[PDB]
Amino acid sequence: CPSVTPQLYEKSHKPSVTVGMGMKGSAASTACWRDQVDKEEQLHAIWAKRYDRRSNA
Amino acid sequence: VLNCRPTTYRRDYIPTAQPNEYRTLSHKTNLQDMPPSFAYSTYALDDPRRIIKY
Amino acid sequence: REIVCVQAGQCGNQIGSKFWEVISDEHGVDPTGTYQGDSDLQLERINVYFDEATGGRYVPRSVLIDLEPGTMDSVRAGPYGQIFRPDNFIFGQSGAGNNWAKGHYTEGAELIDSVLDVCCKEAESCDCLQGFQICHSLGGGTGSGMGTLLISKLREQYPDRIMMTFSIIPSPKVSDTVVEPYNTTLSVHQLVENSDESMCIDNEALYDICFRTLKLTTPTFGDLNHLVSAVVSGVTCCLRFPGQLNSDLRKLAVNLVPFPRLHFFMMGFAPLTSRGSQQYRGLSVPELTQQMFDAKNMMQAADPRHGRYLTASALFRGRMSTKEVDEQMLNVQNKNSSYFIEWIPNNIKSSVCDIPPKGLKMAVTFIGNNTCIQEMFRRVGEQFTLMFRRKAFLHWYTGEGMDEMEFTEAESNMNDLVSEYQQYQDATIE
Amino acid sequence: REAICIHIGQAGCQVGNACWELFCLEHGIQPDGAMPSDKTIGVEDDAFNTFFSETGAGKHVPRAVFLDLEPTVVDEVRTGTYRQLFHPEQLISGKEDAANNYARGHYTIGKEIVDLCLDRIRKLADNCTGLQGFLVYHAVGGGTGSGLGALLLERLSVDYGKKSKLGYTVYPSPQVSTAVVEPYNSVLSTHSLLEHTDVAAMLDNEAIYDLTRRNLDIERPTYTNLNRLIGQVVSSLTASLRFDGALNVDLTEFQTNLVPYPRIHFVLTSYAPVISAEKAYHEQLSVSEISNAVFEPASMMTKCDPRHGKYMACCLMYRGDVVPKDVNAAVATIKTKRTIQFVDWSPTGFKCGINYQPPTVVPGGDLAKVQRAVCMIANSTAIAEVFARIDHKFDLMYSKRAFVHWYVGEGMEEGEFSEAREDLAALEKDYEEVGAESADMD
Amino acid sequence: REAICIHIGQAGCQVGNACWELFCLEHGIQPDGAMPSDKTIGVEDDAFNTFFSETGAGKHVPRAVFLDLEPTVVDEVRTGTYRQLFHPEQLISGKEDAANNYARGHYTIGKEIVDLCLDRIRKLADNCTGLQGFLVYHAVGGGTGSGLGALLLERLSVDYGKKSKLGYTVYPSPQVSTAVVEPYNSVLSTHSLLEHTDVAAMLDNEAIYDLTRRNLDIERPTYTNLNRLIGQVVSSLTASLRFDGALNVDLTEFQTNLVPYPRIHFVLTSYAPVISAEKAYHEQLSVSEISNAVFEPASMMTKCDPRHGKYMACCLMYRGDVVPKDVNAAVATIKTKRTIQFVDWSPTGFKCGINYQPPTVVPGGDLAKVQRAVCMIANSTAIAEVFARIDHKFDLMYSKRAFVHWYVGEGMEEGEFSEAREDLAALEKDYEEVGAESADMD
Amino acid sequence: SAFGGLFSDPPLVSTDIDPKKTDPYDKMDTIPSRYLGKGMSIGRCP
Amino acid sequence: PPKGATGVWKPNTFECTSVVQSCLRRFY
Ligand SMILES: Nc1nc2c(ncn2[C@@H]2O[C@H](COP(=O)(O)OP(=O)(O)OP(=O)(O)O)[C@@H](O)[C@H]2O)c(=O)[nH]1
Ligand SMILES: Nc1nc2c(ncn2[C@@H]2O[C@H](COP(=O)(O)OP(=O)(O)OP(=O)(O)O)[C@@H](O)[C@H]2O)c(=O)[nH]1
Ligand SMILES: Nc1nc2c(ncn2[C@@H]2O[C@H](COP(=O)(O)OP(=O)(O)O)[C@@H](O)[C@H]2O)c(=O)[nH]1
Ligand SMILES: [Mg+2]
Ligand SMILES: [Mg+2]
Repeated sequence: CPSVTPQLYEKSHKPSVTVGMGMKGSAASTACWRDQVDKEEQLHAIWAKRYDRRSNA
Repeated sequence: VLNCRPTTYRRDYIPTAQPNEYRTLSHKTNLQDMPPSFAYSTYALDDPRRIIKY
Repeated sequence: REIVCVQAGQCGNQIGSKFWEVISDEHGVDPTGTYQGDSDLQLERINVYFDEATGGRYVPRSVLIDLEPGTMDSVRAGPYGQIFRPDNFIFGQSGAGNNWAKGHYTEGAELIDSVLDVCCKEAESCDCLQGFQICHSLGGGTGSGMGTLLISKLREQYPDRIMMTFSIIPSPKVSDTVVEPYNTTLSVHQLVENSDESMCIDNEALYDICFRTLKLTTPTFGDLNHLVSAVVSGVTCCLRFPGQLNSDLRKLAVNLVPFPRLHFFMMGFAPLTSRGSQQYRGLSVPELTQQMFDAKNMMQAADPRHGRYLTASALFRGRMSTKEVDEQMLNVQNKNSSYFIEWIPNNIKSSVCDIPPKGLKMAVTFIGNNTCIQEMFRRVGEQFTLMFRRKAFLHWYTGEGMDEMEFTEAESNMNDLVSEYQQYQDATIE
Repeated sequence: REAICIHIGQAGCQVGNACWELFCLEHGIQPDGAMPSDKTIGVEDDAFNTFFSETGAGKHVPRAVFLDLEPTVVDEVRTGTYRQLFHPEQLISGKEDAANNYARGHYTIGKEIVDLCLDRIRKLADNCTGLQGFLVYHAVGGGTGSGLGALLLERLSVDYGKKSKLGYTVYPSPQVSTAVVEPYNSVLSTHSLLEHTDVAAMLDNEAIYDLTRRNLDIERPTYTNLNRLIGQVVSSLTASLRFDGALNVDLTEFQTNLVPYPRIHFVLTSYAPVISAEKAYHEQLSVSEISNAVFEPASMMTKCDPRHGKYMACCLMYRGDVVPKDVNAAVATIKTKRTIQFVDWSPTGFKCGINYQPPTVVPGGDLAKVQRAVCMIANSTAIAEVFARIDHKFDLMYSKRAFVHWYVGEGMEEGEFSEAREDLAALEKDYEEVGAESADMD
Repeated sequence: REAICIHIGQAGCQVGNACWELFCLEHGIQPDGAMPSDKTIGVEDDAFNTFFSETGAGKHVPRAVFLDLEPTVVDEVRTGTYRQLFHPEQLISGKEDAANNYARGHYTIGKEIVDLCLDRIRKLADNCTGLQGFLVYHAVGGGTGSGLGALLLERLSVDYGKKSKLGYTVYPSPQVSTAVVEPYNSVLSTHSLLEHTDVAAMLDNEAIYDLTRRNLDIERPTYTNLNRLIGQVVSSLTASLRFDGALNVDLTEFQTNLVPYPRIHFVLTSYAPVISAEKAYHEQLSVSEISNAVFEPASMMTKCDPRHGKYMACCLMYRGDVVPKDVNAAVATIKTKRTIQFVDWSPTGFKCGINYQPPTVVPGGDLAKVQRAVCMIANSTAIAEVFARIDHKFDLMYSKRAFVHWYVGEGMEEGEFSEAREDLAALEKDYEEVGAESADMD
Repeated sequence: SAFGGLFSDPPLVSTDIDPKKTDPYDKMDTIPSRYLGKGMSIGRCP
Repeated sequence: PPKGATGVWKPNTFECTSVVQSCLRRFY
């Protein structure tokens, strides 16, 4: 192998199935990452609405 | 005593369906008076959730 | 899924005229041809029997053929006669003479090309063609000869479709013509090869229906042709209206015929009951099934108790529960178990349709495939052999040109049909 | 997250109407013109996503196809007030039926229509990001349901591979019958379904009629009642995907827990608080009563008796106001009973699920309102008796080739009958062998 | 900046009417060539300049000539609604048609009219300062379109030299046909077109009929629908010249990127959101769905199947609200598919362009309104199948000299048939050779 | 033909009869080399 | 007959309804 680290190079070419945390270039990974960031924003919004009433001031 | 005759689907699942809401209608009925509806949606363009505040 | 009708001979043209009155009434078509109905369910399957002419009008998909125009002028003079397309009336210049061979070979080949041209022209215009429907008598002359000629030609040209015939057959006692056995035997020989499914009616059975069940004081041919039009319009009802368990002519044929020669069926219609008497009947599925199996309501002279049911089918019209139908058919099969052929685990098919015939709350039509029809064929073969052994009237047919070997072949084929019915009647598991 | 529904033939479309009526009413999908004009839940939540996709203008559309060879039933859905929902491409209808012939559906007619169905399913499957199975509704007694169902599952199994396929199937009842040729079609169907399905749910119409007579008070039931019961069962099984709960259960957990060996995938289904409104106000309905109820044969939706066999696995789905401690007490009481028996090689026989959403009430419906319900799917050797009776009826007819000429005319070799009958015989022998104790002399 | 349009014969003039209708409606020029007198946006932008020139009084006039040998179509233009838009010198008409004879157009009749055409084109080219190509619309099936189109392209190619010439050509459909002598005219046209055109776009009426039946809901289409689709395609291709964008594409970049070898210049064209109004409101139309759409054969406007060949290059033009990251993800997903194949000597198969101006909606039109669209032109070896069927029909007719006496009487040697057929045979062999997988690397 | 009314059925890219030419839904693809591995180990000062 | 497939002429077909249909309003 031309790489200094052989294990990383070998693991890179092994095919993968997880399309979760944004790693792929396909459309599914992008859509899922967008869903995750939207969900995080919504959850923070609701929690701030229900506990932190003095944030905006 | 046999003037009204429904079929089973219309009698069970969609009983309140008037004759004016089916695909086939006469050619001399007005269309402007009928409200527009061409899809199914949770809200009727309701302001509580569609508006984004800022 | 559209049916094309052919009406042949006097009996066929009269029954057809009454049939198209009944069908036009059920779909709300005025005698001018204008649609005047009051629900889309009537309109949405009108194509099945009618073609659409320009601005409203409907025309009925039927061909009328006869050898003397007297009948044609009578139907054209009738109350709905105007609806028929003028170019669809085909007639010759000399009568059938009540002779099968003349009607089949001499005037038949003269006219047959124009009827086949019209029938092909009408069939090929359809986007998908279902079977043909033919009404004729088997005892006559032009009905038997030209009907079977046309049947053979349509079977050559459209072998992948379904072929259905409705046929009137001679009473053993009430003959209308002396030479009935020859015409009947030759026509049944032709039909058993060409046809896919054939329905048979005895005028004697209709007479006994009218007198015993309807108690009519002075019945007329309009009543008999109304009974026939009722059963005919009932068989096609699942083709043209919604229901909980749809059915089709091809689905009926596949479930009714165990072997391809066994395709002759008896018919009945249940909510028959005479005017005036306070008893209503037919208000529930047990009443219809009990009347349905009563021999008073069956359209053949043979009685089921002398034979066995291979298969049966019931088509129900009206708003009803499937349980009452299913449990009634099970109870009838269990209680009368000796009359059902034992190597088939369930002999009855049921079907349920939402839309009843006009003026009845509910109705059912019954179709039965029973081996007792063999007694009728035996009867025809006996009368034929009595006449043929003595050369009783053969010179007319031979003068038209038939070889006697056709008569001996047709007799042998009918005798083999009788033998096949008898062997399947007496078969056993062993 | 996503699931795609495929409806085939007459039973599958009629059950589909009830299913989509129920899922609409549970989520709140209404006509856009028809404003609620009333108090509603009013909480914008992701739960629709399992069954709906948004256009971005906020219209909802459902993840379903309707497949039929005769026009009448699909043309009936195109004419109602439910036309506004489906995308018109989703409603696919042919010209003419398969006429109760499996050979006609599989070889002659379904072969023309099948490529449109696969293209539509692909267009659906491309608009997903966590598809976790197909739900299929069909009957194996009729011609198009058998032939096109087999052909479509074969193509799906090659193209999509490992993805799970769960079927809800209406089988021919053991003595109520509607058509003569039912045994031939059911045997030939079952041959294809054996190889190409991950879980198969078993239904008998005679059992659901008996259940509606005994428990509900209906003298004259009709197909809409049975289809509403089926819809409730499907809603209970898919509720685990759609709402919050204490113990969730993903659809892959059913397949991992219920199927011990790859051929042993035919399962029985039952539902507990099937009760009428007049009885419902006379009785409390605690957890232990409904847990005891689901094991009585009067509760089952398939006509088989489990006392003549042994359980291999049970999966119990509880929905509504239930607490895990009561589930544990109920399961321990069930475990004590002597008329409930498990094969000795399956010691931990139960899986539990607990979901907070109670079952919905439909305005025209016949079920009562209840705070909790439980639904069971279980694997048992008793199922072998249903196949033995179908095979005996097939043998009776096939000894004389009673109807074979239709099938031979529509394109099938006579040899195919004997192959299918031997494969179902081998399935019977599998159920005989698997249930035999591995006792060892010592 | 500038482009000159040349319209030849009946199909080319009728398609021109739809094109200039569309270009007027996109810029906002009234049918009489005057800008809206009541509109006061103030930013009198230069975008028209690609297609219009100003006099100085503010009337607009378009950079086109209409050429025909029969009067009727040009008199229809003269008497129609756009009478005042065109300069009367631009509308050139002969006395009598070429009667489906290539020989009549090329030798006998077009030779008198051709010098007026060259004088008009010169008068246009003198009123330019950055001419960057010719757009030509014609059909190769008819006599004047074939003969005069070839003669005029030859003369333009000698006089102007290096300037690019792009043709939009309606070829004879593989079983739809309108005249008996179509194969002879198409062979003789293609012989001249091979030497003297830079890119040739292929159209089949049978494909646009199929597209209008399947995707749109039109039962009875006519030529105006096809001509509006062609006009939309041409507007999409020329939009890159007229409006701001992220990745512009000059007409010379198309020519540089699409043609690998100087004979291999025949390209396929497709358009994505061909959709009806009822389907369009049921579905979202994101970038990945339309990118998947442009590769399905149901979208193409030419009757060929690309699975029997290999793609060499694709040029994808996106217009409307699209973001480059979505284009990159889409192209990588298309590249992943196994039923889409590129020749192994072309690893980097795609060129992208992205423009912000969305497609215009025409008052009488049949397309839905959409926020974005994509248009593709692609080079593929499958086109060799299109030539082989024309050559087979030529061989069938030519074996008996079925009609040749007309051509010989109007001035053509019999030898020209065999020469042209041998040149098309060589073009077939070129497409066989370029598409062969080279095994020298392994 | 099968669709009805069209001159000819359009070819299909998604699916195929031949199992060795059809297009599987679950493409089994490659992970980028960046998001794997450990990375540099960096120490603070106590 | 010119040694062909019999002296019979097959009439044409009028309409060809498709598989998927629209759900927009339809008039009598
Ligand atoms: N539970 C339930 N069973 C049904 C329903 N409709 C039909 N069945 C049963 O299913 C069997 C008939 O199968 P069908 O669905 O009619 O067959 P098919 O799919 O229409 O096949 P074709 O007749 O060729 O069109 C019988 O046992 C019926 O009792 C229904 O709506 N609900
Ligand atoms: N798409 C499209 N094709 C057309 C149109 N008009 C004609 N065609 C096609 O083009 C071919 C006929 O070519 P024409 O334009 O009529 O030939 P021409 O240029 O008039 O040549 P002459 O007959 O000698 O005057 C046929 O294949 C027609 O189908 C049109 O308006 N639109
Ligand atoms: N049911 C019924 N039977 C008829 C009618 N007309 C004639 N028949 C019977 O048909 C047989 C006569 O056949 P026919 O039609 O005269 O033969 P044709 O001379 O060839 O037309 C006799 O049994 C008649 O009773 C009719 O209108 N209805
Ligand atoms: Mg059916
Ligand atoms: Mg011309």
